[PDB]
Amino acid sequence: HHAADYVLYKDATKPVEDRVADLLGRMTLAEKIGQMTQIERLVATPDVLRDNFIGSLLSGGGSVPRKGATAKEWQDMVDGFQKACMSTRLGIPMIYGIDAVHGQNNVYGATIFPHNVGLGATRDPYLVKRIGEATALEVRATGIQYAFAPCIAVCRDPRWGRCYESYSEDRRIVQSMTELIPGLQGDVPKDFTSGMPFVAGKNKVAACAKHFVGDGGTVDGINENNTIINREGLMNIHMPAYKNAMDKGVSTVMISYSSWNGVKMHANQDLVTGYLKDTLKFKGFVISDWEGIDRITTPAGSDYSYSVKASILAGLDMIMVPNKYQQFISILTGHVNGGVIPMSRIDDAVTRILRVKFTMGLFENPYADPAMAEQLGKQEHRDLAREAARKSLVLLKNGKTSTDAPLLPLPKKAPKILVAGSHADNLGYQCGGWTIEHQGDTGRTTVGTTILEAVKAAVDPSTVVVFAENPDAEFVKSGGFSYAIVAVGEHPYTETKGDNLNLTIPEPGLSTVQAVCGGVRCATVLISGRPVVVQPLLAASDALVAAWLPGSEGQGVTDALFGDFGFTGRLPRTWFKSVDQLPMNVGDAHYDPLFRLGYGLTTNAT
Ligand SMILES: CO[C@@H]1O[C@H](CS[C@@H]2O[C@H](CO)[C@@H](O)[C@H](O)[C@H]2O)[C@@H](O)[C@H](O)[C@H]1O
Repeated sequence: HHAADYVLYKDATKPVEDRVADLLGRMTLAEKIGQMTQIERLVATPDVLRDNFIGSLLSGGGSVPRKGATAKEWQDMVDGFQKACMSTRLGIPMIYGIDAVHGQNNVYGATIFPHNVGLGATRDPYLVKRIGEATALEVRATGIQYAFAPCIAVCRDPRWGRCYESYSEDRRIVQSMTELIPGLQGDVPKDFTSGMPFVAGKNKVAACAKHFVGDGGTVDGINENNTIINREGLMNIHMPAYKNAMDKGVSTVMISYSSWNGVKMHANQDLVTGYLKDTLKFKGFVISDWEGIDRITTPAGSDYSYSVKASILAGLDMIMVPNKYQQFISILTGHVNGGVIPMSRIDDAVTRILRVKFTMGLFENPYADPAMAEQLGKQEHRDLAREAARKSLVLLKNGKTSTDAPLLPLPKKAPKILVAGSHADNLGYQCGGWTIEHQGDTGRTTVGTTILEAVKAAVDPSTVVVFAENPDAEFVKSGGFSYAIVAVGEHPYTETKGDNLNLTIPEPGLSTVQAVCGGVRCATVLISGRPVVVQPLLAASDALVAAWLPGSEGQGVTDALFGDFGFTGRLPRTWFKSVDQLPMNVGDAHYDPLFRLGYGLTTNAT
């Protein structure tokens, strides 16, 4: 268009499909396969990115330039990688992805929002939208353009170690919370075609609905195992939120490690190509999970040639290798060179990858915006997270008998109060998994406000606040306490080790609640990623609050304990009486819950 060295794909005024086709028709097989390859930052260097025409990088959980890195360190890392990609012959910018699943959670100082189960308790899709918006800003603060979220798993058994990543056992709640998508990506246009990818621009990020499909239905909630259920239950429980995601223009879809009636999702042509692509008309890109194609075989990794063939023929577009890029590229090249994988399949994968990159404006803004750095941890975002944490809490008990004075809301003025328990002053525990590290961690791992700090920030200046993590019964009886706040619950976990058959919280937890509550009236704040065995905690407590994993802003808990707002959260999951009942979901066979889905007591603001 009017310039002698004009190249259509580099013209920002041209339609996405014309730019995609113009670039595709120029590309070598190596350039195409390179687009289909995502690698860890851990194995990336400028030479590797350029020489192998790499399409994408990620940080997996915990993969950071260093502990404590600033927003600008992250931007410089990403820009460094981008500079190498932009130096290739075609200058195709890479997309950098990360798990920003409750805020930009690998990053020191990022606001940490409640995990999804808690957000399910809010029944507030617009709140979740706003969390998508703020999350996109904090992701862009670190120069990253792609978030592996939302997890739209419908967790059907809380024994799953990722159940906290599911908004609900009820697909309708999960469906409603796909509002995260236009938060992260921006609202789609008036006349948008369902299935088309969308990202508004450099202040938004590409999203990822994950993990397709039936990841929350696995047998015994075993991570990555088999989901046994007929087409009718897959389609009526596990699938419908994918269609909501298509309707809101989700840019990518990550495949599950799990199998459906014994067929690995990473090899399932019928569901990946026949259904997602050809029926839902998904036109963005399909990405593997981490070594997901390796896991097609048993043992994993034992026929990588097969893994590459099966996956790429099933319809996956981009492979999260994430380490052995040379072997992946080599193998896929050999398959294409020997006619095992046709060029039409490569061309489809590359079309989709490029369609997402061009749509989102990556060719126009490949580099980080330094003015966005200050969005990290922004106080407006913390206020939003604090609102979310507050709305997530479900009050399960407020008085031992129907005749007692309600314990909550507590008075902010009292001569002396006790805050106690393993979880009262532990930021990492109140954040849970996928915070700083993959598995979360213990202690002051980022910037936030623990429940103890929140108490001290809320009470009258005459109120003496005593902290003891695990006091004995005598300490409490002698203390002259008006009341106690005791917080206990689960330790941080994920998939690999959150898979638990007993669901009873670690000691000391119960023993501390018993010592505290046997001495003074007590409000027990239970921190968990899921329902856990709760009868003994309930029997000891005057009041008991399921706080889930509320994130960095512990003042959302005290906002409700001290009556600045009323409790409004409702269970988004069934609370079982015994683990022997499981699986047990609302609508079931012999449904006998301790608390049904939807239960929650309320209070009025004081
Ligand atoms: C050592 O195992 C660790 O696994 C985690 C989770 S596996 C997989 O990771 C994807 C990319 O981070 C997620 O989007 C997806 O939800 C998960 O199933 C991984 O992050 C670590 O890199 C890996 O070390």
